[PDB]
Amino acid sequence: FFTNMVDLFNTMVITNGDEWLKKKGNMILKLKDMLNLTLKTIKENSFYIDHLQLNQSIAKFQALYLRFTELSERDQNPLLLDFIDFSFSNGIKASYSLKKFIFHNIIASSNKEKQNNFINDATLFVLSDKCLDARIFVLKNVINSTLIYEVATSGSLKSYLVEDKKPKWLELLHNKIWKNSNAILAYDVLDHHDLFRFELLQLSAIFIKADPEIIAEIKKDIIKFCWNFIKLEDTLIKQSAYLVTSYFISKFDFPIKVVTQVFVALLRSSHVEARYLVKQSLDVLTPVLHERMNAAGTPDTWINWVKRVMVENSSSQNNILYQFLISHPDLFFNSRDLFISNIIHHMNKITFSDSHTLAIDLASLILYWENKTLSLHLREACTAFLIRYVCASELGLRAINILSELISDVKLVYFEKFSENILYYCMNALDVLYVFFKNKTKEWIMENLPTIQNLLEKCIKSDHHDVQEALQKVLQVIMKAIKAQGVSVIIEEESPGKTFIQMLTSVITQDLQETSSVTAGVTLAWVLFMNFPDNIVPLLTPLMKTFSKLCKDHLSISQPKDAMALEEARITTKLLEKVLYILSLKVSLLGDSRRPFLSTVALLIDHSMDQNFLRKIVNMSRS
Amino acid sequence: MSLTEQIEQFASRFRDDDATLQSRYSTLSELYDIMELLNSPEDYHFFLQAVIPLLLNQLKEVPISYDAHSPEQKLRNSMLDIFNRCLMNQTFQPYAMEVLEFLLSVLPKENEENGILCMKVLTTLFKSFKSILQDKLDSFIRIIIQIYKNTPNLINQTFLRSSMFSFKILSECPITMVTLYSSYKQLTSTSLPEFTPLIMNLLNTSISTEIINRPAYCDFILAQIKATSFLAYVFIRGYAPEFLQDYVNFVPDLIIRLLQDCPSELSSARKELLHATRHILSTNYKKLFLPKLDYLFDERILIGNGFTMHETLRPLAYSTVADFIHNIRSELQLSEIEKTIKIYTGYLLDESLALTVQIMSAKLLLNLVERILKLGKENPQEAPRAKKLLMIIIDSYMNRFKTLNRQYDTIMKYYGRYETHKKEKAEKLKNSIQDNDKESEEFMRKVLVEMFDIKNYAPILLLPTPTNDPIKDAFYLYRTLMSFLKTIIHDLKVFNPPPNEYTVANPKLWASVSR
Repeated sequence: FFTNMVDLFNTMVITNGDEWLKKKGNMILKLKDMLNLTLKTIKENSFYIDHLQLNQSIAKFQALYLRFTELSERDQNPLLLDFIDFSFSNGIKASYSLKKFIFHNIIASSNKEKQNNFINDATLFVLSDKCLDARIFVLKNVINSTLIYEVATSGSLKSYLVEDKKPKWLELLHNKIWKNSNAILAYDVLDHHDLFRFELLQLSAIFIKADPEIIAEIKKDIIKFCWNFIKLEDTLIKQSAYLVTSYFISKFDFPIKVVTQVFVALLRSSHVEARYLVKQSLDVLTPVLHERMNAAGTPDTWINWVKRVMVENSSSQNNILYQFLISHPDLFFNSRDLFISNIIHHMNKITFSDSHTLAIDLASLILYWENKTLSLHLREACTAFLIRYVCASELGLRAINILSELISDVKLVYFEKFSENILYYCMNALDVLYVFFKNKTKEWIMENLPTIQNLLEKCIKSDHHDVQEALQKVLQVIMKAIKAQGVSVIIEEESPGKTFIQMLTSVITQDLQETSSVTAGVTLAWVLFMNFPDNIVPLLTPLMKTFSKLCKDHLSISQPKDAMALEEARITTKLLEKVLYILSLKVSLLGDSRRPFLSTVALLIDHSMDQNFLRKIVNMSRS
Repeated sequence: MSLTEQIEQFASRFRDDDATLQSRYSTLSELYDIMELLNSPEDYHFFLQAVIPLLLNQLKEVPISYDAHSPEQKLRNSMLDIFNRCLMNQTFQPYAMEVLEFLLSVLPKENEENGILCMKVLTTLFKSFKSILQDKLDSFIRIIIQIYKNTPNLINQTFLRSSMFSFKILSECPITMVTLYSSYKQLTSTSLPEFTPLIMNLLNTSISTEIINRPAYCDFILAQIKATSFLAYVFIRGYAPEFLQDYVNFVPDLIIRLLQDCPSELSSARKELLHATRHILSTNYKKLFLPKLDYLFDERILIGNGFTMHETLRPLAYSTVADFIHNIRSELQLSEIEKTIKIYTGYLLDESLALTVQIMSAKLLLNLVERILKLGKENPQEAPRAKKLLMIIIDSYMNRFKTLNRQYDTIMKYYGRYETHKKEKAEKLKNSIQDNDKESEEFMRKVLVEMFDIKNYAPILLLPTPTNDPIKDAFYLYRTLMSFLKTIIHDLKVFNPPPNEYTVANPKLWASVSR
C-alpha cells in the first residue's frame, strides 16, 4: 500500500511539469504520516521486513519530498522536519539525494542570505533536544560543511562577519560554549554518540584556524571550552583538544607556564592511534615555542625536555615518534651533540624490518647538520652502518649519495666476505666504486693495489658460468682503478695488474664455446682501450675471432627478429658488438686481419640489422 | 666510553644518596645522563659487577611507604626502570635474590602507587628465566596465587592491576593447571559487583555505561574490568597444550558481559578482548555452542562503547564476526541469514570505513549464497523467500557501484595528484651512478565539484590523506563485485517457477536461462 501510494503520487507529479499541488504541500505531509504508520506497522507486527520495494519506495518518497523542498519559499522548516521524519529509523542520509540538496544549500558567498537564516535555525536545532544524536550529527555535517566551505573556497570568515554585522548565531554559540562547565553534563546526562563533542571541538577549531583577530571578546570562553576537554580520559578527543589548544597558543594570547606543560604533555605517552594528531600539534606548536622561549636568553630547557623523554622510553617503539620529531624541523637544531650519538645508536638498533626509510632520514639529518657547519668514533660508526645497510640488500641510492658526500668530510678492506652471493657482489661493486673514488683524492690509488687486486680477483674472473651484471657493474670501479696516470714515472705496480688483466682477456677469449666467455674479454679490453691507448696489439686477432663468432650467431638471430624469452641476452650482444666495432676499428695497424674483418663488416651491412649502429658504422667509415 | 671509564664518572657519587630531596642527579641518574646507550657485546661485566652492589645498597633502604609524594618514590621508580633496561648473560641469582622481598610485601594493598614494581620485576625475572633456566619455578609463582586469594578480600573491601599477561605462561609449563583453573573460576563466573544482576531488571536491553552511579569511587570498576579483560585474554593460550575442563558453558555469558561493560573512556582493552574472542573462535569445537548462547543478537554495535574510539575497532570486530559467521554456515536458519545480510549490506554501503572491509563483506555474502541455495533446495515452501534474499545482496552491489560513480570527477582530481607525485618520484631515480650509456658516447664523440572533498579540509584531520591509486581501488572493487554478481546471477536459476503454467514446448531450455 505504501509503494502504491508513493508511485501514484509520483505519477501525478510526473505527468505535470511541477507539483500538482502547485507547491501546496498537504498530500506530502499525508505521505509522511503514511510512512510513519507503515514503519510502526512493520515494527510491531513481525511479518516481512526490509524489502526491495520498501527501499525503492522510500527512495522515491525522498526524491519527491526534496523535489518539493527545493520548490518553495520556506525551505527552512520542512528540511528539519524531514530530519525528524527518520529519527527512529530509515537510514542516516540519502546519499547524494539529501546531501546533494544540502550542497545546493551551501550557495557561494550567501548572496541571497537564506543560508545564514538556515545556520540560525540549524544551531537552534542543535541546541534544542528535539531529536536524537544522529540528526544533530547530520546538523554537524551541514553546519561545519558550510563553515569550512566558506573557509576554503573564499576568505576565512570574511563574508559572514565584517564589522560584527549580523552574527545572529554566535551568541547562541556563546550560550552553547558556556554550558561546558561540569564536563557539559557528560556524566549527568547519557549521550551514547561521542560525535557531538567532536563536532564542538571541530567547530571551535574552525573558529580558531579561520580568523582569530576580528573576534576578541569570545577568547576566554574559547580557551576554557577547549581546555575542559583536556581533563577527559579518552585518547583521540584528548589529542584533538591538544591540537586545538596548540592552534590557539600558536595564533595569539600566549601564556608562559602552561605552554611548556602542553608541550611535555604532547611529547609524553602517545600510542599508535594518535600519531598524526601529535605530528600536526608539534609542527604547529614548536616554531612559536622556539621564538617565545628565546625571548629570554638562558631558557633553552625545551631541548632538555626532549632529551629527558628520549632517554626515558629508551630503545622502544615509541621513541621513533621523537626520532622523526627532530627530522621534520631541523633549523632549531645543530645546537646539541648527544642527539647525534642517540640517533646513530637508534638507527643501528632499528636496522635489524620495514622502518629502514626512517633510519635513512636519520642519516639525512646528520649531513644536514654537517652542511650547517659550513665527533670521531661516531663517524666510523655511521659509515659502518651505511656500508652494512647497502651490502645487506630508491633509498639505497640515497644511502650511496650520502656516503659519497660524507667520506669527503670503515677505511679498511672489509669486503672479503662479500644465490644472493651475486647480489652481494653487485652491492659490493657499487660500494667500491665510490669508496675507492673518494679516498686519496690526488690519483693516489697505488699503495693498496695488491690488497684490492686480491679483492677483485674473485670478480674479474666472474662471468664464466654466471650472470653478466657482476662484470657490468664492476666495470666502473675497474675504469676508476686502472687510471693511475700510467706507468712512466712510477714503479711497475699497475703494470703487473695490466699484464694480468690482459692475459685474463686472452685466456677468456680462447674460450669461444658459449656466450658467457665472450663478454669478459670485450668488456675488459674496452676499459683497457678507453683508459689506455696501448692494448693487446700483437693479440688483436682473437678480437677478430670473437667478432666473427658474433657475426655468425647474429646469423642465428637474423631470421628471428626477437626472442620469445631471454630478450636481454641478444641486445647485450648487440651492445658489445657496438663495443667491438669501435674497439677493433679505431686501430688500423692490422696485419693480414684487415680483409676478413672488412668482409664481416660488409656482411653486417648486407643482412637486416638495426639502424642505431648502422649509423655508427657509417660514421666510422666517415672517419 | 664502553668500558670501566663510566665508574670514575660516578666514583665521587659512589656513596649513597644523602639528603634525597635535592640529590636527584647524584646516584640515580647513572643510566640517565650519558651512560645508558653505548655498545656492550661483552662490556657489561667490566662494570656490571659494580652495578649489583650499588643497586643492592640502594634497595636495602627506601621502605614500603608509598603515600608521601616522592621523598623516595623517584629513586624507587628509577631503580625500577633500571631493572628493566639491563640485559645480562651472567650472574642471574645476584639479581634474583634481591627483588622478591618487596613483591612478597604488597599482596593485599594496591592503592596510591602501592607496589607497582611487580608488573615489571616479575617480567624481568621472566626474561632472565627465558635467557637460561634458574630452576626456580615453584617459589616466585606462589605470590600471584596469593594475589588471587587476596581478590576476595579486595572485592569485599570495596562495597588492582594483576597484569597476568606473562605471569602464568612460561612457554613450557610442566606444572599443574587445576590451581590456575580455580584461580580463574573464583573471579570469572561471579557477578563482579553486587549490582549487575539488578540492572538486568531494566533489560526488556543493553547498558552503554558500565554502572548507573551505584559505586561512589567509579575507578575500581575501571581497574577490575581492565584486569578481567587481561585474564580473559590470557586463558586462551591454555587451550592449545591441554583441553580445559570442569566448565564449558561459562565463557559466552562472561564474554557478552565483558563486551557490554567495557568503559567508553578507554579503548585499549577492547583490542585484546576482541583478540581473545577471535582466538576462541579460531578453534573447532568452541565455536559451536557460542552462537546458541549469545543467540547472534548481542553481536551488534553494543561492542562499540563511546563513538570516538569505535572507528579503529571497526575492521577488527567486523572481520572476527564475519569470520565466525562464515565458519559456522550450517547452524544458520533463514532468519539469522536475513539478519546478517541486513547488517553486512550496511557495512558494505558504509563509506566511512576502509575498502578491505567492504570487499570482505561482499565476500561474506558470496559465501552465504550457497547456504541460501541449499536451504531453499531443502523446503520449496520458503523458496520464494530465499530468492528475494538473492535480490537484496546484489541490489547492494548495485548501490555500491552507484556510490563510486557519483565520486567520479572527485576521484579524477586525486588521480591528477597521483600523476605529479609519481612524475616527480621517477625522475629523481635517473641520478644513479650507473654508466655504459654516457661514458660510451663520451669516449666516442670526443675524437669525432567539491562534495566529497569537504571532508579533506577539516581542521582536525585525525588521519593523513591517502596517496594510493584511486583507479586501482576502483578497478579492484568493480572486478571483485562483478565476479560476485556473475556468480549470484547464475545461481538464481534454481528458483524458477515451474514451466507448466507457461506450458512451453521445450522445458529443457527452461530452468537454465529463462526465469
